[PDB]
Amino acid sequence: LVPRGSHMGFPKDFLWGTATASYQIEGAAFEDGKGLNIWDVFSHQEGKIFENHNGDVACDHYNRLEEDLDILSKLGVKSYRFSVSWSRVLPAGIGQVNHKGIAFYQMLISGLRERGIIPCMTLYHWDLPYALHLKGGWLNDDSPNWFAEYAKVIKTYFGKEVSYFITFNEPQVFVGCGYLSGNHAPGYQLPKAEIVRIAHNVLKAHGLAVKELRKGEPCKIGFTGASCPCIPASDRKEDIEAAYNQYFSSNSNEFVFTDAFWFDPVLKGRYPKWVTYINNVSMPIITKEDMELISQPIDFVGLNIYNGKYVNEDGGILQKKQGVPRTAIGWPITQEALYWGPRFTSERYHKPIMITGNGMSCHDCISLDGKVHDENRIDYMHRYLLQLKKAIADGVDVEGYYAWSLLDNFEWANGYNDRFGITYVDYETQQRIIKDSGFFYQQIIETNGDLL
Amino acid sequence: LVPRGSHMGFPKDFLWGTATASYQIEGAAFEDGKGLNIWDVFSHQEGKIFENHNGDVACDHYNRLEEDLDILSKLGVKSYRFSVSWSRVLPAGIGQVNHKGIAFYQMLISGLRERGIIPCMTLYHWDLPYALHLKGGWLNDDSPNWFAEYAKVIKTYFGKEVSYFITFNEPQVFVGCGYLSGNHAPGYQLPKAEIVRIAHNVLKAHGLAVKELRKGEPCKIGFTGASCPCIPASDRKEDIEAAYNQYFSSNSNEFVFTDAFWFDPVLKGRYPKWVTYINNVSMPIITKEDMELISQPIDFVGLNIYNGKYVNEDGGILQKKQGVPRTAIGWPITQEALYWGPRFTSERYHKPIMITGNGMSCHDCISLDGKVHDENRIDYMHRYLLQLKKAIADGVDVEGYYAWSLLDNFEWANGYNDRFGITYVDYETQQRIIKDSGFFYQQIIETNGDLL
Amino acid sequence: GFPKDFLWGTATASYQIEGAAFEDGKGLNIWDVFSHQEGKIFENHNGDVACDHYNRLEEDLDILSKLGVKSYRFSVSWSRVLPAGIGQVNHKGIAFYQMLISGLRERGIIPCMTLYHWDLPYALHLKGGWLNDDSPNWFAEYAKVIKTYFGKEVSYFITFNEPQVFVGCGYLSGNHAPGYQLPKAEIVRIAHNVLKAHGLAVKELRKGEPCKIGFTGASCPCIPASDRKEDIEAAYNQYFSSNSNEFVFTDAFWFDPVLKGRYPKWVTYINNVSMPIITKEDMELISQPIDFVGLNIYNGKYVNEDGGILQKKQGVPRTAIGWPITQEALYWGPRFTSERYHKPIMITGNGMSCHDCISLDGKVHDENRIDYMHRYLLQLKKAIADGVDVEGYYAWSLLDNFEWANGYNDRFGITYVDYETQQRIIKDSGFFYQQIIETNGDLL
Amino acid sequence: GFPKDFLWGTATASYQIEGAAFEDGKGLNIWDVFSHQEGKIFENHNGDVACDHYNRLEEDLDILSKLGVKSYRFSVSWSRVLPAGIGQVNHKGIAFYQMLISGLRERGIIPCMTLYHWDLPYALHLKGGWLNDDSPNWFAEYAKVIKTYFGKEVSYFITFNEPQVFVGCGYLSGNHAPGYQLPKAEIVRIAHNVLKAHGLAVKELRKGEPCKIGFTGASCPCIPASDRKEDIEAAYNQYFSSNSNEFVFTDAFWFDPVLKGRYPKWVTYINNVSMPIITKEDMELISQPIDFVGLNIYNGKYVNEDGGILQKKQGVPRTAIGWPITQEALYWGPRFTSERYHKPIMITGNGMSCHDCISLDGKVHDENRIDYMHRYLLQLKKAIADGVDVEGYYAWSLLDNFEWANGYNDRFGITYVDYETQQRIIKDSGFFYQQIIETNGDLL
Repeated sequence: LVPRGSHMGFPKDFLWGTATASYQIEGAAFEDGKGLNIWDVFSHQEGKIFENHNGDVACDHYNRLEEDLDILSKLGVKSYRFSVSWSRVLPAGIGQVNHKGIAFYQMLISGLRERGIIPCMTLYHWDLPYALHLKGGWLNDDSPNWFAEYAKVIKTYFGKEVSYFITFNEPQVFVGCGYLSGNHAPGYQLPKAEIVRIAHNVLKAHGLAVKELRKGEPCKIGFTGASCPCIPASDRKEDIEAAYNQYFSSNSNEFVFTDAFWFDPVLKGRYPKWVTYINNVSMPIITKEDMELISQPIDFVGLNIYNGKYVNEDGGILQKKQGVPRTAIGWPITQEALYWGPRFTSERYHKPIMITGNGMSCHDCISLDGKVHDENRIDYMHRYLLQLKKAIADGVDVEGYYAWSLLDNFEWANGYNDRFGITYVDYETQQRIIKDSGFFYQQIIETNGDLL
Repeated sequence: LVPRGSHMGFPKDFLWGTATASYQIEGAAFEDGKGLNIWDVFSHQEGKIFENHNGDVACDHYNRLEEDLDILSKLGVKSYRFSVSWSRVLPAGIGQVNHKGIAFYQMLISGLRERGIIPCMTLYHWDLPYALHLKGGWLNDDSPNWFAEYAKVIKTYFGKEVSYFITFNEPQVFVGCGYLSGNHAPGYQLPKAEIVRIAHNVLKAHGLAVKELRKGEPCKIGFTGASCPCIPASDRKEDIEAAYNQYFSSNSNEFVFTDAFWFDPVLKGRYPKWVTYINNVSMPIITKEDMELISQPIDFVGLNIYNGKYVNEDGGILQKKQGVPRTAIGWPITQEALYWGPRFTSERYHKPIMITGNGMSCHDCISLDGKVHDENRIDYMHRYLLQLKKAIADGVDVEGYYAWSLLDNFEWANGYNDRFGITYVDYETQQRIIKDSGFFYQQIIETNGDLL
Repeated sequence: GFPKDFLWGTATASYQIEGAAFEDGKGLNIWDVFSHQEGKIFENHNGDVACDHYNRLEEDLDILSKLGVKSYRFSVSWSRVLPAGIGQVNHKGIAFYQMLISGLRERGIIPCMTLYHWDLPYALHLKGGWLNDDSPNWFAEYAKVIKTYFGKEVSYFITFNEPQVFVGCGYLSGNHAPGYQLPKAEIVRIAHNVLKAHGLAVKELRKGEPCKIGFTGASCPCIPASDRKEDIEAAYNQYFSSNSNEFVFTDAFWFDPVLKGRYPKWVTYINNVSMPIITKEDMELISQPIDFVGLNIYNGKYVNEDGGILQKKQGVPRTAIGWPITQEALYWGPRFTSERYHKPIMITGNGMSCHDCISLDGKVHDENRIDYMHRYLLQLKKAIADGVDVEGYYAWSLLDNFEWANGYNDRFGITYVDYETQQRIIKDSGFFYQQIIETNGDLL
Repeated sequence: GFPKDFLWGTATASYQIEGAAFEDGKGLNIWDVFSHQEGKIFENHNGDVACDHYNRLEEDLDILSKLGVKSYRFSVSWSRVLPAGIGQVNHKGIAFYQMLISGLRERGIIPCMTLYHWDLPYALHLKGGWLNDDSPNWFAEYAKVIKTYFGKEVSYFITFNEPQVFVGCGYLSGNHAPGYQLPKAEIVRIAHNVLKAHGLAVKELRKGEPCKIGFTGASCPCIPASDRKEDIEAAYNQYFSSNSNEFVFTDAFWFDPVLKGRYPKWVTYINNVSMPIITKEDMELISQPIDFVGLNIYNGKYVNEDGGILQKKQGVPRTAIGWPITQEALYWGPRFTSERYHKPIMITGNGMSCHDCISLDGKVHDENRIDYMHRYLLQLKKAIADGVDVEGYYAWSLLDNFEWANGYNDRFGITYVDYETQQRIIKDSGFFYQQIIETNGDLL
């Protein structure tokens, strides 16, 4: 990369944001003609979620939109990343539009526009309509067409006021956890060939959705990966190369959670070489035309980075340091992940990057003073943003940063046991309390990160 | 029941048969334009089958048809129960017929007719076309229509020469093991509501297939259950009633492996009462019109019985006797199952019964004399047939008995480790050796079971 | 408020902090061997070095003095003082504890000595450990060594720490050393040998200098959902309940023998093959007079008359080890234990696992631990106001340390340890606690 | 053919047939306790009654006489003769074995006495069992009782049956009593104590009357791909291989100590915490001269030209317990064992689990067991023809019995037992075997 140098810091137009997802915050799961999604059904199965928690109510954001918009305004957030519930706007996944569903997102988007906040809309954040799951979901040859139909509804209803779209959030997780490990909806443990089939249908769906989102108003379109960057052993050229090679490695026995398996198709129009040689029973047939469809021009690469892994001089994984700083969900704190992830992604693809999710699970409580003190989240955010600022100085084009999350919410198979918010939610009363990290972040945004 | 008396013995036109299934014997899994089925894909998944056995070749019956037809003729079998590979005749499950697939079954059926052997054709013996699995399989609202299309192909191509059809073999097993326990293809562990959805689609599929099979030539149509009869503690009226009540019991926590859950819809046009009250997330909508479709008139009830369970005077399950006679697959030998299962099924439904499968897994070997001696299978068959003969004397209308199986074959998740044949197969050479039980059965058929 | 002579303390255990596992003639213990078995500990962590407290005694004594702690609860490594568990005393082992106790006395800090905090000598494990009929005699021999060498300068002893955990996790669930899953009869045999060992150790500790002797339970108090008499009764009954399918982790299974000289009723009706024979003489031995009941309380569970044990609240405040924060546990545990047994209570362990780290300012900020301690101590203060005799409170722990099967992944300290350098950094909670002790909790 | 003095036998074990588990002063053993733990045995079967052979001795002796068996291999219940494992002899226990041995002598049947067939006295288990440094001395005390009471009339002794199984299944996999999953160092400690126990027992059995002493391995012979010298060498090398990750179920790990006075080289270079110290003096003790090597062989494995284990053939002939039928195992196991150790071989156990039952004719037809026995004995006869010194063959088992964790679900007998009535029905295989013995196997 060509360095920028450390004097400028974050660019003038930098998108300081916070992020949520529909199922994690909305509730109103069975209201106003909304159709079932796979998380409604999965979360109601005994033993799938921590303490059989579910998203039936979550943060009740469907009913408490105005309060949450006021928090976004109070904290001076420039951009709000949210997902649309596919099943709320298309209860059967295709066909009849639910105008009460559309009306909710119209009220949200109007509220953002009134407050001068830039919407960043994720189309797919894991809540596949249940009607489409019954038709085989992502195993079905027609699943890309279902997604294209949804993307056309999105562009039709929201294309006037929304100029930032992300097709998919973390295919690594919804495919790997949903269909390989089985710990996420719909909870399957499928053979390798079926994981590649699902991946290929998701990637074709992405291509068709990009084509739908290009019809009409100009917009910026991205694709968000879950990334666990390899942090080199030193600044030696050879140690950096070994980390880069490990970061972008994949093979038939370890691919679904990798970066290159998903981003090489999207950005380079090719799978890793090993995909061409797999003969497993029922492998999908991957065509030149498929790869042209998948690799539609997009405007930014989304990275959701929480931590990375330290690698030795040869790219082998080092064991975690004894007593390494960690988070309430168990993950280690590895500040250099928000340097190396963006740097390596920039070097491989030469595309602008948005950090579409970064944050920390903390054991947050309301203290005797009635406040929510989260100094560990402040330290995490401070350390990670210093590393991102260094990546910008070293020539990475970073266009935005979205704190995961605006609200404490439903953390998937961990239920409500993990709190990622800069806003505390008391689920008994639905009270929002802005945490110390919210006010810390407000100050970062006001100063454009100049004082980090 | 109203008795017949013991003098007739087996009826003069009794169908003395043997049974197989397509995936268990055919092989040629990837030949002659045959489409994949779910067992091709499941059996190739690491750890799903004993020693990673699969049906790729099985008994190579696709190539060795003439030899197997000659064994049927040599043993004087009156009827041959076999299944058609849906994926062999319709590689995508619907649309284009594969004429090489049809040609195989035409050669089989011509061979049977030449030898004076009555074909008994199972449409579905668990090998769902993989193309339909990718569309959600039995979760898809359209799965009954897919099956109807297949049944129409069957009637169109085979209706002139085949007059005995069975729509489904053992829905208890392919739904319970395939989608609840996950030990059979496709290997899922689904919620209760999805098991009911699948069951309802299988039952509607049955109804549409009966309508297709009625178009054109007259025929006899059946539906085959897996049954584990409750054997009463004594001949006391109250002990018999308790066994009957347990045998036909079901509830929302234990239904998929039961008799009444499947046969009450097929024969009485109603589900067990408990199904009316279930509100679980995503329950299918069960209509009056659905139940009329499911309960199309059929000609016989198929029972596959290997053993039963002894119940106390109150219908509670008794613990197995210490050192109870058992089989090579681990199941107990309970001769009275082939009395009580037919008797109770006759009392509930008043329909003719065919024993569509009865037999024993034995640790068979080629002895030093080059023969296969299976006295334990002879004793099993002799004991069970005496009990069936007593059921006929006591007024059960039994129209046939099919020995499971003609050949040692692929026993599903147990691979080739369980040998049920009256014919031994050496898988190294594909040599067939008729076992002592084959000659024992030949003599039973010649004497119409008069000397049992 | 808190009594004038209230024992404000902090607590540790030998295996969790000492290190020096294989030197100065120390014998192996079951945790040395268990922690080296693949997959038994988080990331195969072990106590070989731990906080290296064996070698950093002076630094850690200075932290105790800096924070103004009135009492220090520690355990003696049985395998350090008796390498084979019985027979030859290791005088280098004795010398370490003599240096610690001299250091405490120099600083005006009251020693509180736990004899058994789970580090069974490996030599005794090879002889069947607590299954062996002679295991109470092994423990009595150890208690006699303790009284002989430390009886002059130590006046507070606890025989056993949390038999619920070392028996239940060690021999029923198998997640703690030695990692067994034994039948019910063997769990009762082990429990009965531990309880007889306790009785024999009390008799040894009574020989010579007068002292206060206790026995420490792991307790998860039942918190009545309200102050209604009915809810209180229901909570008390649940708290002291046990049955043959769920007893080893309960209060009454262990404390009824120690304090009342009887087992719960249900023990009478177990006839399983190999059940120990429990005699009148055994129960007299177990129920030696003791001076205080030790409670280690981290949290409780909410109970009502109508609901029984209530489901945990969605998003309940919790700790880094996953446990919920239930402030009223440090009211009701002491109160109900006081009402049942009429003995003084010592809180021998209370604290919180936090995801602590060194912030960019070089400090360790643990506001969640301060809030936890503030809330729990207000509840203990209310118990004292309502007439419960509480003699002391020991913060678990002085140091971040080896948290058993969780290895170093759980930090309970009021002092942070950087394991790379062994640097100690007193956390905000340490200074918070210093201020509580200086004011005797008057400003809570 | 077979030598004129060839020991044609059948074999049983105390816990598998005796019953009378809790009477005539018999002490508990580890199988009495393990079998009563929920879920350890198929359908919670146990040996409390088994074949009731303790009470039906005369009937079973008459079956041995009817079938013309030359030798009867049985085990002594350690807990029946020494209820606490050491100390007071139980003379009612001794009296049972004296009645058995007198019965055999009256019928001209040669006793072959197994001292240890897995029923460790429970009292010794409570003292750590084979982990205890003194476990070799406990076994020596038992062996001295055996020689004292039975040395006049018994001239064939086997110290241990299948250490591979009672150590590997008992303490590594945990599927057999006492049901543990111990670290590698503890498995080696147990193995070393068993081997020292063997050495001390041989010394006790040599005091007084002359006798033949053996040690019985569980063996799964490697069958070469062909009679090519290189294929044979590859099979031999695989058969006698072992390493730290796969040793407890091997031949060389146990037999190299007993016969060569060496462990495999890898053993002495393990430095795991708590490894036993293995001395020159220990290896001299373990490697006392013995008279025969006992092999219990049910099947083997086929190896390729390079000694790699081939996958089982699809549809391989197998038994009711799931094991394959591999006739050449009873050629190559004896041949390779003979070549490595230059000792006479006794096949102390060979037989087949079959799904036997009483047919409508009231008989028990077991043609698969006849074919198994005929095939395996032809291979043993070929080993003898090729110069292997084989002194005897013992059919496992005289009776259908308690097959350990499989309970009564596996029938290995040449005699069927109806457990409802305890009726014995000699199977077709019993009459087949009678004819083999009458003709000394000349007509196989």
